[PDB]
Amino acid sequence: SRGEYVVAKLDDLVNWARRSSLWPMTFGLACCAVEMMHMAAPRYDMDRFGVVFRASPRQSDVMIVAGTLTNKMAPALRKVYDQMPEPRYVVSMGSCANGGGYYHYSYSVVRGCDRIVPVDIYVPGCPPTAEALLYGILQLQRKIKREKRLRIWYRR
Amino acid sequence: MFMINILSLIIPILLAVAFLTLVERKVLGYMQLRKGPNVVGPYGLLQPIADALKLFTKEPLRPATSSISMFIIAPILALSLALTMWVPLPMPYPLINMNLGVLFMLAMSSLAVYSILWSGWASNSKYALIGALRAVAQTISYEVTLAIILLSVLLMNGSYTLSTLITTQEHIWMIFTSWPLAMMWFISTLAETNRAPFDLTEGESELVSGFNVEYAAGPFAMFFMAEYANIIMMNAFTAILFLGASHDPHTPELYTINFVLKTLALTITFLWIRASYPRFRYDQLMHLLWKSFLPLTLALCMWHISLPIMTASIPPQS
Amino acid sequence: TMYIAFILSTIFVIGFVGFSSKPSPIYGGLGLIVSGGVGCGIVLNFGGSFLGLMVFLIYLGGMLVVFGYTTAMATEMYPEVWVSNKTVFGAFVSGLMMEFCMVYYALKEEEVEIIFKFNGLGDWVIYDTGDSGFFSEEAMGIAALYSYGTWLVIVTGWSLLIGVVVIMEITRGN
Amino acid sequence: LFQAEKDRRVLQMLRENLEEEAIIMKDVPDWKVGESVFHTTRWVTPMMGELYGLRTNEEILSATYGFIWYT
Amino acid sequence: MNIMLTLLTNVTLASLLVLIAFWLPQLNAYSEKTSPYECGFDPMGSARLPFSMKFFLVAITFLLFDLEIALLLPLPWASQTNNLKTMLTMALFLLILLAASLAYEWTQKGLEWAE
Amino acid sequence: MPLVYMNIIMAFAIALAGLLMYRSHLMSSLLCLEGMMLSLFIMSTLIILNTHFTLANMMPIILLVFAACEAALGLSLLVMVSNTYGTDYVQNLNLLQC
Amino acid sequence: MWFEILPGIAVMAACLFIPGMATAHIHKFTNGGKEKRVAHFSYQWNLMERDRCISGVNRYHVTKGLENID
Amino acid sequence: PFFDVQKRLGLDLDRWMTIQSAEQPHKIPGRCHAFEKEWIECAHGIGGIRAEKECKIEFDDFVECLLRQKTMKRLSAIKRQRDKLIKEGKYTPPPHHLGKEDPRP
Amino acid sequence: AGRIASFLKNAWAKEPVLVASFAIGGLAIILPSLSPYTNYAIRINRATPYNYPVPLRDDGNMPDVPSHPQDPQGPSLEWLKNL
Ligand SMILES: COC1=C(OC)C(=O)C(C/C=C(\C)CC/C=C(/C)CC/C=C(\C)CC/C=C(/C)CC/C=C(\C)CC/C=C(\C)CC/C=C(/C)CC/C=C(/C)CC/C=C(\C)CCC=C(C)C)=C(C)C1=O
Ligand SMILES: CCCCCCCCCCCCCCCCCC(=O)OC[C@H](COP(=O)([O-])OCC[N+](C)(C)C)OC(=O)CCCCCCCCCCCCCCCCC
Ligand SMILES: CCCCCCCCCCCCCCCCC[C@@H](O)O[C@H](CO[C@H](O)CCCCCCCCCCCCCCC)COP(=O)(O)OCC[N+](C)(C)C
Ligand SMILES: CCCCCCCCCCCCCCCCC[C@@H](O)O[C@H](CO[C@H](O)CCCCCCCCCCCCCCC)COP(=O)(O)OCC[N+](C)(C)C
Ligand SMILES: CCCCCCCC/C=C/CCCCCCCC(=O)OC[C@H](COP(=O)(O)OCCN)OC(=O)CCCCCCC/C=C/CCCCCCCC
Ligand SMILES: CCCCCCCC/C=C\CCCCCCCC(=O)O[C@H](COC(=O)CCCCCCC/C=C/CCCCCCCC)COP(=O)(O)OCCN
Ligand SMILES: CCCCCCCCCCCCCCCCCC(=O)OC[C@H](COP(=O)(O)OCCN)OC(=O)CCCCCCCCCCCCCCCCC
Ligand code: SF4
Repeated sequence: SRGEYVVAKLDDLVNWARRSSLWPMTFGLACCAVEMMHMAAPRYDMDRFGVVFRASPRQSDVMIVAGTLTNKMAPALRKVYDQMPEPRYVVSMGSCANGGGYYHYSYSVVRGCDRIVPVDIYVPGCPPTAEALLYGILQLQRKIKREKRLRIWYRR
Repeated sequence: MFMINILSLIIPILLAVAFLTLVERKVLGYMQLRKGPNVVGPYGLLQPIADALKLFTKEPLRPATSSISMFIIAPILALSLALTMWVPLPMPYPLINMNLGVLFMLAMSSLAVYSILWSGWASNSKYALIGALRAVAQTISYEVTLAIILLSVLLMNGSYTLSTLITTQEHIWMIFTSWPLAMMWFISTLAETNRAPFDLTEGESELVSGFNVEYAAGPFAMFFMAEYANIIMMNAFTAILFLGASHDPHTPELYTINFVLKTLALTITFLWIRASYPRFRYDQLMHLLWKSFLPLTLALCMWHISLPIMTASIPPQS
Repeated sequence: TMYIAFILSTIFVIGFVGFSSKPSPIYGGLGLIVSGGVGCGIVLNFGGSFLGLMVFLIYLGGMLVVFGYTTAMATEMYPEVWVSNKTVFGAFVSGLMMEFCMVYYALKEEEVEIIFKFNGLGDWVIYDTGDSGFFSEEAMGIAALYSYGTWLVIVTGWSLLIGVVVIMEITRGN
Repeated sequence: LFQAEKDRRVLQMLRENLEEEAIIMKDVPDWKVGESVFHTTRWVTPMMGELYGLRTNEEILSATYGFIWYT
Repeated sequence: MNIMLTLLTNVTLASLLVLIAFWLPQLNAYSEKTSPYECGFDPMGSARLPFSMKFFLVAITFLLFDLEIALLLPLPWASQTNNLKTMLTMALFLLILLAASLAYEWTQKGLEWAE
Repeated sequence: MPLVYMNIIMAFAIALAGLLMYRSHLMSSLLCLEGMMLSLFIMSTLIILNTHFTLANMMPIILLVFAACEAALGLSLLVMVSNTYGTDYVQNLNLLQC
Repeated sequence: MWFEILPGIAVMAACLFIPGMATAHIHKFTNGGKEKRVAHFSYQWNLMERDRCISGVNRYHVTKGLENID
Repeated sequence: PFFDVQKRLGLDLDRWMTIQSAEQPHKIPGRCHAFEKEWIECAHGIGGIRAEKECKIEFDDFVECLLRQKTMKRLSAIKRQRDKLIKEGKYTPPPHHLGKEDPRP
Repeated sequence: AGRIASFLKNAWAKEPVLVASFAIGGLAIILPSLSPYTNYAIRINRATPYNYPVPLRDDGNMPDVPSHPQDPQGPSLEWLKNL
């Protein structure tokens, strides 16, 4: 149908922009954030793909939870996630962010950042290499490529 | 046809702003041993389009503590004045030919000051307030120094008309004539446009996005467009003021090519400086102009008052 | 006609009504900036481009300091806006109503105030037919501050230097 | 040359304004056509509305604002 | 006229960009999203409290120096007069008095910020 | 007199009435005082430009100079009052009585 | 390599060409193939108004000459 | 009250700016230079009382040139009468007043 | 002279900006009173004809006033032509 074709093209265009312009919030917790710096480094330059760190959560699209999430830190992470406007995505990085990690059976560690925020991508490793994190970012981009919001709305 | 001329002045400026964003990305990357955006399009040519679409399709939010009226007006004022600053520029023919073309630019810059102040105050947050007051101090210093420097340089010209600037620089360059004022003017234009090392109103390392901390999506993109348009406009003003291009009335496109090349060189120098230097402290910026530039600016103003009189080289009034 | 100067004068009075109703120094400075720009427009239409640009630039610089001072000295928990307070809104509405009544009476008939007599006709009518040539009369008169007006320059410079000394002495404390 | 042209143009505009005033203010009880507002008989320059008073808005606007609005 | 049309065009374009920004995207606002940002933790006080200005004297001196630049601006036309000696004397007098003001404030420590 | 002069004089009168009617802040009254001089500047330049009084064109600039000198004086007094009391409220200026 | 920056700079330069060239072409189009008349002073404005008056078509850029005086 | 130091010492501090018929730059004339000259030459040397009593004609002409009140009254009267006449169709403006003419150069 | 030399050496090592500023200001104050082209600038400003040269009524006793612009009497700008 003409309307179906129009909405398909429009949300192909919309998903392309969001996929190609990703702005992670400048947010790192532990040793996993060093591999974020090495992904930002010249070797695996993240700025090629349109992935740029922004300090303010208002101007951020993705939250890369890279490090251990503690009980004393969970409210701040939830606060910045809430203050991030939509559409927003979450990439947990490393064992600590995925589940508990080396500190799973601890009194002061949250066993998974997905207990706090909805996580879109999980990156495995301790720490995941910069290439592993880049693969996770590209996988997030491909996940964005498949979103059909206007197509869902047209048939709604 | 005047509306067509307005559109032909506005739309290419916005396109050049977007591609200046791209160029700054790539230049900083290559100076930092990276490549910069080269994935979104061929050599990363669709990156500005992707960024604009993402920003204008993302949700904007007004903070619960904000004053909504001045929260919305500030990006409007910033972008409106950034676009308005271009109308008296002769390239080689101004869109609007003014008798006092420089005082209009000074007044419009001083008005464009208030966009960041009102956005910082309206946001109702401590980082925004700090950014606004840093803007206040920066504007104080750069405003006084810029006013006196422009007075001297135009005193070498004879009037406040930029076409008269072209006629003055028909033979040699104001950079050859008055290079110390040119250096101080370049520093003052950096401060006016809030570029490194004077990017203190929005200092990421110290403040979390500074005055535009609460701004997101479309309103933020307007602040970015206003900043980059101001960068290009100030570099164009510097090129017209100090690097005068030869003008042929029957083929004016040559002046356009020369002027565009000089403006691009100055803008790339801006990006180069940002890549090279650290950031000032705003008290040190105030002490830089007041305690160093201001005495030398006054001495050079006296010298450029005296010089045409003692050498019988006073420019024509018209 | 096009009543450009009259419309600008009305906007000037509206900005005055605002910053005189005095919501809070932020919005008072906003209204004063608007009034300065509109007065620049008025005197540009009347002929003085240098004077209009100068008053606009001077008041833009002056309201910058006022903003920094009201952020530090003249701020409260809930800064007042025109609709926030009953007194401020009352003064604002009173000024607007008085201005509208004066404008309506002046447009409908030759309104004679208790102080002055005002005729409802063209600001273009009141102008002069003659013209200057190859120079600006306003620019020449202003530039005459140095050839003529040596005394004015002396007293003005002395006043500015004494003002610097004074502001240093007032804020000395101790 | 321009001074002579300006004088002739001003005098012609004043004369045709006077003719139209004679046509218009004919039934007015107490009205003298062409009466001066000055005690002196010395020539006084027309102000702006003595020339472009009974003329079109385009002409009036051009005469009163064309130079200032030309940019 | 032309300048008014240009200003109206620029303001209309900026307002249209704002209107597109606030109506085109999908909106979803709640209390936590619109709360003030203080790096993840609730602000202790309010942003409308007094904010000490340690360069208060420099702002007043800036007002006076803005007056000085306003006085100095008509110099390009003033240099077209026949009384060049008087004009030069007055211009140098104004600039020397401005320099004296700057030197006096500098020596009396008015350019230093409050601690 | 045209209606432009009426509007400028009305603006001066409004700014004068604002100054004479304090609310709480001294800064607001300082802003009202600054507006009166803006109206004076506009009126003076409208009068001078209309009568082609060429040598009088320098008067409005001197007017602005002494305007901002008065503004500087008011700001200095305001900072001293604010240091003394914590607020720029005119209610605290009540130690002296008539 | 560093020459991959050039296409973006080329696009920016091409964008910056449009305003000035467009203004020049529009001025030549609306002034009869000649430069737009600069009137910084009342003398020049009066010259333009006289050109409008003597043209007979209400366009100052329509210039007349010896064939018009005789 | 008034210590005429300028007159005593032969100085000129503000008398150059007191009136609009004095020496102006580039010999730019005032709007009412002739009327001010006539009034000043009438009132010179006779004092304020006699100047107000006897030079009232010159002063009235000067004020009329300055403010243009009688001229505006005449113009408004003519405009009102013309508008009333054209309201009832009793007056037809000439083509040269309607914009269908070739003015003088 | 020794004290002056020591002061200049110390200032040039501590405040070169201020030394340059004061030197430029002093040269701006002093040089115009010595240059022989100040009077040339005054003459060039005088020679500029902003307004119309209203002619004088000939009384028959004006030998220094030209009858035609190209007559030898009257001011000459031959000095300005070769300058
Ligand atoms: C907190 O712990 C920490 C971390 O965390 C865990 C860290 O990581 C690090 C490590 C730190 C680093 C690695 C440093 C940061 C990394 C970097 C790479 C720094 C480099 C920074 C930059 C390169 C700056 C880039 C920033 C931004 C925001 C660029 C984004 C671009 C924009 C916002 C521009 C968008 C706006 C645009 C494009 C405007 C254009 C829009 C328009 C609408 C214009 C078009 C208008 C028109 C009218 C055109 C229409 C015309 C048409 C249709 C016709 C034209 C004709 C045709 C033919 C088409 C540290 C130290 C740390 O301590
Ligand atoms: C104030 C500005 C005035 C001038 C505007 C000039 C044109 C502006 C051009 C820019 C438009 C920017 C938005 C682009 C489109 C995307 C957003 C969009 O579609 O928004 C539309 C909005 C969309 O509503 P929304 O609030 O759901 O918007 C969110 C939209 N999505 C989901 C896409 C994010 O439409 C409406 O608000 C109205 C919908 C129909 C209901 C009509 C109610 C009655 C009132 C209006 C109809 C006329 C009544 C006549 C009779 C009156 C008397 C009884
Ligand atoms: C700037 C001012 C606003 C502009 C308004 C819009 C103007 C036109 C917008 C420009 C559209 C650009 C489209 C770019 C196409 C993407 C190129 C191509 O590579 O994309 C492919 C296809 O993309 C998607 O299938 C759809 C892309 C968009 C399709 C076009 C939709 C219609 C656009 C034209 C209509 C514009 C007018 C209507 C809106 C105003 C998939 O690539 P991708 O997998 O990701 O790359 C992975 C990286 N690799 C290769 C290294 C691995
Ligand atoms: C010395 C007396 C001390 C006791 C009294 C103190 C009073 C204050 C100090 C007053 C000193 C100045 C008084 C003399 C003013 C001169 C005014 C004018 O007549 O002289 C000018 C000559 O000026 C000279 O160049 C020197 C002027 C003075 C230079 C500055 C010295 C004053 C410094 C004051 C310091 C601040 C103290 C003042 C406030 C207390 C005019 O020259 P000219 O070119 O023909 O004018 C052209 C006009 N045309 C076009 C019609 C022909
Ligand atoms: C038009 C294009 C111009 C291009 C020029 C660009 C230059 C390179 C750009 C990179 C610099 C940009 C970032 C740098 C920002 C900071 C710059 C800076 O610091 O300079 C100020 C610098 C720092 O001072 P401090 O080290 O803090 O010492 C304080 C002592 N108490 O000091 C200055 O003010 C330098 C001022 C330069 C003015 C030029 C000097 C004048 C030379 C005098 C000779 C001319 C005399 C004229 C009379 C001639 C008579 C015949
Ligand atoms: C007099 C004719 C010139 C007219 C005015 C000149 C133009 C304007 C210059 C005046 C502006 C203000 C000057 C202020 C002077 C005193 C300021 C001061 O306090 O300086 C001190 C004192 O330092 C000094 O050394 C005083 C300056 C001495 C320089 C004066 C030398 C005079 C030179 C005369 C000509 C010599 C020619 C040499 C040529 C060399 C090559 C150019 C240092 O400041 P700090 O507090 O230490 O900095 C902050 C630290 N936290
Ligand atoms: C040649 C003639 C012209 C040809 C092209 C014509 C169209 C051009 C584009 C016009 C502007 C967009 C028009 C509206 C697009 C559809 C929007 C829509 O219907 O969105 C509905 C839906 C909302 O969500 P829903 O599924 O309803 O579920 C409720 C959520 N719990 O889903 C959403 O809201 C999804 C979120 C995004 C919606 C906004 C973006 C839509 C696409 C805009 C593309 C252009 C962007 C331009 C930006 C400004 C310029 C830079
Ligand atoms: S997963 Fe490993 S590398 Fe990452 S934060 Fe935990 S301990 Fe550090």
